[PDB]
Amino acid sequence: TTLLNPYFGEFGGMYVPQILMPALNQLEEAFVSAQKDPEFQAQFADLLKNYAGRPTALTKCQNITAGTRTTLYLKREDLLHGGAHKTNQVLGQALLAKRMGKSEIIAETGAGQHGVASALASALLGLKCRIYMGAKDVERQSPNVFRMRLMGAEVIPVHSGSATLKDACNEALRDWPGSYETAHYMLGTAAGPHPYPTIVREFQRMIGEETKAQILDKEGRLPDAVIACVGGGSNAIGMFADFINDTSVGLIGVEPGGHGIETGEHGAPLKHGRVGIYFGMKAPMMQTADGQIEESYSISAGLDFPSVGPQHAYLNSIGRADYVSITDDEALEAFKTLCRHEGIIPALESSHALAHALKMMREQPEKEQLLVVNLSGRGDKDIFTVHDIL
Amino acid sequence: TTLLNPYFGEFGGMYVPQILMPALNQLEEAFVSAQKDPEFQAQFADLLKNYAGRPTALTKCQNITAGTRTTLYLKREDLLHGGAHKTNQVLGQALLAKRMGKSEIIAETGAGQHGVASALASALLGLKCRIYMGAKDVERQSPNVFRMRLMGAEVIPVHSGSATLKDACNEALRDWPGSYETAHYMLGTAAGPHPYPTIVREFQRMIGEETKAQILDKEGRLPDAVIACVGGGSNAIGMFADFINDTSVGLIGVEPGGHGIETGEHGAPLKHGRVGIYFGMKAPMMQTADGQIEESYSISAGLDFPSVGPQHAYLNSIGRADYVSITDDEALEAFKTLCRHEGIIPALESSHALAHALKMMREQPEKEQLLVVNLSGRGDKDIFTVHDIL
Amino acid sequence: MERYENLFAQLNDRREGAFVPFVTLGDPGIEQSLKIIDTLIDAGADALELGVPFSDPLADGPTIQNANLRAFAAGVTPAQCFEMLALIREKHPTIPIGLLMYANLVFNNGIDAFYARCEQVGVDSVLVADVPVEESAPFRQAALRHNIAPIFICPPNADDDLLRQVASYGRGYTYLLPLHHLIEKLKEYHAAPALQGFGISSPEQVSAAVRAGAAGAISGSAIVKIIEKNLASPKQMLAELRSFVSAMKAASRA
Amino acid sequence: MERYENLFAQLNDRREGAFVPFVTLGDPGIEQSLKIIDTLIDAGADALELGVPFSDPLADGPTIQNANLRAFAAGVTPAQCFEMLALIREKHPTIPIGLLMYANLVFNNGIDAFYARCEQVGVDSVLVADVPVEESAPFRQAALRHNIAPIFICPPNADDDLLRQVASYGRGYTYLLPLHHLIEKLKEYHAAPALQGFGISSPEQVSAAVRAGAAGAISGSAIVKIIEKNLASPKQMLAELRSFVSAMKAASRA
Ligand SMILES: *Cc1c(COP(=O)(O)O)cnc(C)c1O
Ligand SMILES: *Cc1c(COP(=O)(O)O)cnc(C)c1O
Ligand code: NA
Ligand code: NA
Repeated sequence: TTLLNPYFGEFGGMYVPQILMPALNQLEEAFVSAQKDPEFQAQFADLLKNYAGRPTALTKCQNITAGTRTTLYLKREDLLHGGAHKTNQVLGQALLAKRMGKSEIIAETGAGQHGVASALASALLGLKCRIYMGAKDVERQSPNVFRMRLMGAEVIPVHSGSATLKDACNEALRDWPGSYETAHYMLGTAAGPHPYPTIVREFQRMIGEETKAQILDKEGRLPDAVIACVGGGSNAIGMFADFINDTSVGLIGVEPGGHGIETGEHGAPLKHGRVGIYFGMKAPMMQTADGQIEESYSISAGLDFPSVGPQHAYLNSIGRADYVSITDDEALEAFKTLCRHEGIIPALESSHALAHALKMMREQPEKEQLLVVNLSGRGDKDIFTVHDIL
Repeated sequence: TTLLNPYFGEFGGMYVPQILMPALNQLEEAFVSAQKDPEFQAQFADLLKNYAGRPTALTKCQNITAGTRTTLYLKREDLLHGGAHKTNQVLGQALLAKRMGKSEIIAETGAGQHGVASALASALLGLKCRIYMGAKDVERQSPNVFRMRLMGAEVIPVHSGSATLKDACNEALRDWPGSYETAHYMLGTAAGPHPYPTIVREFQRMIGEETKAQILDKEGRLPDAVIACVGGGSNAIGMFADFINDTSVGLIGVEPGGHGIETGEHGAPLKHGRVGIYFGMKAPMMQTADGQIEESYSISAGLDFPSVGPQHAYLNSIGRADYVSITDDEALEAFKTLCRHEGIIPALESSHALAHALKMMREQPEKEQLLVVNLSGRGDKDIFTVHDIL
Repeated sequence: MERYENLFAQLNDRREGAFVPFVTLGDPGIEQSLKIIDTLIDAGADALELGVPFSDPLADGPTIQNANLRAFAAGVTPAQCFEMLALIREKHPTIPIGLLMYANLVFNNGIDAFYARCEQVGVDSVLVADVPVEESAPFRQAALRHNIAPIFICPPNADDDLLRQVASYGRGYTYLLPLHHLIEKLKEYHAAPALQGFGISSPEQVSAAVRAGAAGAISGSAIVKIIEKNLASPKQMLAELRSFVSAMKAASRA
Repeated sequence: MERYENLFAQLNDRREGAFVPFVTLGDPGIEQSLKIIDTLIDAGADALELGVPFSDPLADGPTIQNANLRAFAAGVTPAQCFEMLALIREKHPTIPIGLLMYANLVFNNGIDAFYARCEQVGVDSVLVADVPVEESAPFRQAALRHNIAPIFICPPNADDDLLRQVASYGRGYTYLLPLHHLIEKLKEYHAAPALQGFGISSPEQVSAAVRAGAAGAISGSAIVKIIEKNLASPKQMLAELRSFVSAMKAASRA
């Protein structure tokens, strides 16, 4: 029994061991209750405005587009507190954990930005936060590991399987059945078992709501297409949700194509993998031919989640959004173009979204088109990766 | 002859070689003209809102203050584009250089944040930017040097004298007499020859104007004291200016006390140095007993300018603001308290301001007091200095 | 399913509990695992519960996770596992054989296809670790079309609706994770007989499970720690697994 | 001031320009600098313009900046410089001696105090490099109370108000940075006689300065490059400075 539907056409579900069903049902109950509670809605709004710094700007990029009939805006989740959009939905899930009377947070992290997010929200809101991070990723993400510790969180390295993000997601799912009476699992994307894909969409949907009011204000009409990178799907489904019922607006998600699709070293399971059941849900996965789960490759460490949210797989299957890919060198090019022509250093995750917009403009430079790219975070943290490559 | 007064009581002036007076008079003319020009005012406002992300939040820190009768807000210039408040006045001076028909920008930088600022503003606004940085500082600020280059700027190392910030300020003043017909000198603090202390105050004064409207809104009355760190004086005079005529509001500036005043290794020339004439102005300097200029020491690289703005020296001499100091370990303590209790990593420059507020609360914990600290930037860039010390 | 009905009827004629060890197929290699399993059986295991190595075992603890690591270090795949099973069965026609599967491995190439391959090699039941009763319909239905028992865990705080579905939907045995109450409810709802699992790691828990009214006990990971401990002497590993299983089974006797 | 009035009157009786070299006091050490200066004088310098090392010479180019570096590598201070000056003067009673100062060094211990110390050791003029006419009042006034000439630069695009203030406010000479027009204006306003500075680095510019109507020429940094080049042989450094100065001064003659 559930109160809301766990599936998006065939994708989604609750594929977890039986002993975790009460945790999910309790969390779905609490969330439905909070979404009807105006004191909750005011509490959330106020941290997002006076703590996180919403709304965030929508910036027109006129130097980029000169000489073409593309007008491009960038929605500036890189100016949110912590540097990426992941801060909006951790403040919401922290407040839901306090609503349920919980005092502790579990979270998983790959490149470490969800760990940083979840540690800041726990510090501000008085929760004791422990974070699982695969050991290969802790070794390569020192700056992130130390920010999480500065902010009070316990960082636990995970050495099993591949010692990367899927392995810490397994370790979070091992802990929570013994601790759910007092700890909340703050899952860090729009994926995993129901009700997480719903919760995280609804706690990110203000990116798209602010984009609509800001574009109407500045251009008097909605975008031709709104473009977002897709690692597990939260910043993309947060920009798309308010525009799904506006059928003229294109929704385009961009997966990492790594070294190239045809190399097999990429991260694009929505268009290039195969549906499987893992982490709680039925959705496209990076997996071997006999069913073992594999890792996603990108130059961008944040696009490492080896599946995708099930609402993305559903909106692709009915054709209301389209999904493409962008390779490592396409992303690196767009990150350099943006620094030198607009003074904005973007995250190499976001760079994937901007690359695809730059190809939509450059292949057909006299097509009139109004594009928004979700600039999901800033790119201070990439400047030495982009240093050493070049 | 000038149109506005170059002095603040005895401090200030135009102590530059004669061949640079026409550059300063031209710049003062242009600025007076722009401050009366509503199309200029709209142009500035719009980049600060849709590019830089104004207004910035004013966040209440309730975990910090618990158990005392201090209420503390932090004005969140750390959420501005680029990470520190220096972005507001570079967008204004870039627009003034375009008003005068110039196509090129000169700037000086120490720890490199003014260089990063000035490179982003030049990229966005189509100016060719070259930056002087003393060679010891380029060697220790790689991440900053590469951001400036990613953004298109020419970074020129300066090997003369001490090869730090005073030496690049000398090199900027050498270049500008040969190039002022087409290049603007974008000075990076509220100091130097007139009209820079005036211009930079007026292009930072929105920090204090937004603080007043935001505090009135949230508490119904003005602060007891507003507290800001003082390296050369721009973020402090930008928070103080709108409150100078509100005589109940305390204005407190905090200089770096380094290893301790009594060690002599600090950066507090306003309370601990001696008036001299250098960089264009008469103001308190770090200098030897026979008049040679010396460097300012702090654990925070940004509080390195070895003098202070002349409006600070004037407001101290008439007692309308008070100035104090905070040592390296006081700053480091406040940077850790803020990360772990509020989820905010502050710049170690800002940490100096927060340290002094934390002592105003902890020495007299039942004194009712409403404090605002200007959190002039974020502290991602300090996490390894704060790593290795501890 | 038949083979468990026969087994529990035989045990009940003897007033005896069942003792069911778990191990991972191919740990620590295929030929070594074939001999550990012939050892568990010759020492008195009443049925086997066997694991197929899967990359992300999000419902297993450290002991098992390290079992899969050893099995993958030896190259073990699901295909190799089905070969293994057909040999076990050919060698031992009556002992019930269950699998402990992750969902992806069953859904991979088609869930009906999976249950038909278990029915061809002679598996008698399948517990899928990450499919709860709420998502189990296609799994149960396909197990049942191929004469395979779908097994479900009855967790420790199982509320009454969960009791009734686990009783209705499972066959073979109930994997049972106050006890005397869980157990009496399952019998009331006519559930498959209950095996106590988890922590069964010495003789006295076997005995106490039977005395609470369960049909038997499952040793979820103690057999695995004996392999892990004896990796350097295959012969000593067999001996200590014979000793341990002999005593657990001694304890189920009346 | 007296000594420059006497000098220009003498030069004019000879229809001759002045040649004025610059050097930094103590470059590359005190005893070496004393001998370079006795060399400039014996080779024919008509007056000297001398620099006191200052940490931040924001109106000097590379050659001079490196002169101050060598002087500070030898420990040179303003105090040592005033000792130096008193010796130069005691040895040479008529040659005019000017200083090139940064403001801080004059304002340090009291601007009146500075001009009284120059008047005690026998300096005749002071140009302060970063004080423009708009900020010069306390400097000029104090120079003038102590019989010291305040010298000002007349920059190349000097507008007419600047011409008139530089003429009114300077004494000794005008440091002149179309030429024939700047020069005729300065004479119209009765300014101190003009020395062409900057780039005076070979004989023909001396000659041309005098022929444009200037009273003389100043070699702002060519003497300094000859030190820099000969640091490894003090004796060769003297010779080449004698050769160069002899020819510059030859060129001012009629
Ligand atoms: C993590 C991250 C992403 C990827 O996760 P989604 O859930 O797909 O949004 C994208 N951009 C940034 C800046 C990130 O930190
Ligand atoms: C540079 C800097 C300061 C110091 O300069 P001011 O002119 O005194 O404001 C302070 N905070 C930050 C974050 C800086 O980058
Ligand atoms: Na993905
Ligand atoms: Na200072």
